[PDB]
This record gives sequence, structure tokens and C-alpha cells, in this order.
Amino acid sequence: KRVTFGEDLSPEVFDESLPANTPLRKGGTPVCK
Amino acid sequence: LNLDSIIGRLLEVQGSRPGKNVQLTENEIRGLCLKSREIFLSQPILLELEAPLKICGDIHGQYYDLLRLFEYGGFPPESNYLFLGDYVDRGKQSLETICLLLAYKIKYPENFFLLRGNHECASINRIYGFYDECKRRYNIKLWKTFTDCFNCLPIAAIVDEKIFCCHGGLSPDLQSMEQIRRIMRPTDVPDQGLLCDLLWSDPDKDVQGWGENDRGVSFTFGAEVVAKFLHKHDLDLICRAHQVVEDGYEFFAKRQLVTLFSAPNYCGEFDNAGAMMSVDETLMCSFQILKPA
Repeated sequence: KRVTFGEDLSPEVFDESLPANTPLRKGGTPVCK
Repeated sequence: LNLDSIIGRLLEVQGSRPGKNVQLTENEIRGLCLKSREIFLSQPILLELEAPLKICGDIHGQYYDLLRLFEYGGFPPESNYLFLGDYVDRGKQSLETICLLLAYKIKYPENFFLLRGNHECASINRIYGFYDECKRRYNIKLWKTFTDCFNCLPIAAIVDEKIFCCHGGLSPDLQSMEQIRRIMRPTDVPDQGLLCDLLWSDPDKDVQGWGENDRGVSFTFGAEVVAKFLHKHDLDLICRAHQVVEDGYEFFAKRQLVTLFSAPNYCGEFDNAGAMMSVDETLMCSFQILKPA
């Protein structure tokens, strides 16, 4: 059981003036290899 | 202790205009400290955690960014969480930050974990904001209550016997994990020793072995030190925080060490993004980044 690294994920973009539950762009979610 | 009422009020500002405070009562916060302190002491000082899990770096009182991190990674108990310390100081809302994390710790004691950072120390948070925030919004007595709670925080964690987690880094005094387990709680952070290094030491590319740290506290360590440590304890990765990085995360010594920082636009003096390491059941580590516009 060794440590590996997944693919790069699109970052969740947010605005500081906007509510925490309403990001500008939803970020990527880790998926299977 | 009405934990659900506390969490509810803390999460209530999720869709509100950012910046507004959540003012809990003195007794509610004191209750959070007392119960969490009990759980911290009942659980090992060296945690043995299992994947899947999400690991976060410094938060530093940036409460609304913490909500954004949960908005991205999933609010508990949807996901497991391990924080590497530094929840207070520098930010404008250290109280809201630590209260939610302590509430989640009490609410989900087996799926939510908090490590001790160097800012979870009375001598440190006295200076960099937390004391002033307590004196302003509550009282000095409550600050001492937080101190008594911080002194019982676990120091390190190991994920599936492969990922070693701490706030700072390695120590020249660390030959066996037993030395960490032998550390008695409650305790303050000393100016020197194993406990000091685990919360203060940093990796350094230009250092062969161990060197002096420019902070004036603890040490620096090179890539060879990391490699020897992993091989000796059959580990694959060191996961730490303690240092602000532009992309929110940064590898060291050929992906044998990673630094996590989860506070984007760090106290209005940086344009850095925040990041978070997601570890699945196969110990495959992904990096979820919270990036400012």
C-alpha cells in the first residue's frame, strides 16, 4: 500500500465579496486513476 | 451543551455577506474548550488515522475562507478532516474559526482531527492577534481557557502507516515514534526539544543535513534528512504546513515532503492560493486548490 499522486484538479475560484457557498467556479473533484 | 445550536449559528453566515461576526456566549465557548479538551486527552498524542481523509494547512483566523474550504471539500461528516494547526492569529476572526473546529471535534470525535500548530501556544498567540481578539470580544479569562485547551492538542498523526503529519517538520532528536508518545499532556511548547521542532522546523533546499533556522527557533533540514527518515520508519510521505506557499501546496525532496497552506490571500499581504490534500483509500493524494480571483 504505497503513496501515489492523482491528476491535477481545476481550482475552486472564489470572490472575497461573494458568499462562501457561492464560488465563481466550482473546483475539480478527485476521481479514480 | 447545545452543540447543534452552536454549529447552526456558526454555519448560518454561509450564504450571508462575508465579514460578519458570529458572537457566541462566554459559556458556550468555554463549554467547547472543556469538552474538546477531554477528547484530546482521551485520544493519542500521536494519532493513527485511516484513509479516506482530507488534510488542511494553516487557517489563521480566516473563518469565511474555512467555510469555502468546507464548501469545496464537503462539510462534516461528509468527509474526514485532519488539520495541521495554526487556527488563530493573523486573521480577523480567530474565534469563529477555532469554535467551529472544536465543535466539529466534539460532534465527530472519530472523523475530525486537529493537530497543534506553533500558534496554538500562549507565548505566540499573545502577540499575533488571538489575545487581542479575546480581550476585545470577550475577556482575558477566556483566552486562558483556550490556552489550557491548546496544551492538550495532539502533536502528530500517521495516515495508514505511510503519511507522517505534523505542523512544522522533523527533529534531530527524533529516532523513534515512542519519543512522541512519551510526551505528557497538558504541556506548553518549549523553546527547545522534540516538541519544539515538530511545530517550528522547516525544510531547506540549500542545507546539507541539519542547520539553524532563520526564525531563531528550532532547525532546518535538507532532502537527505527527509529520505533517511522515511526509509527508517517505512513511510512514503511527510505532510506539513507552517509555511505560506503561492500555489497552496509545494513539494520537497522529490515529492517525499509536501507543505500545505489553506489560507488564501494570507492576511492581505500575499496573493497566494489555499490548498488541501485529499487522500483516497488507495493513498492516492490529490490537491484541491482554493484560488482567489
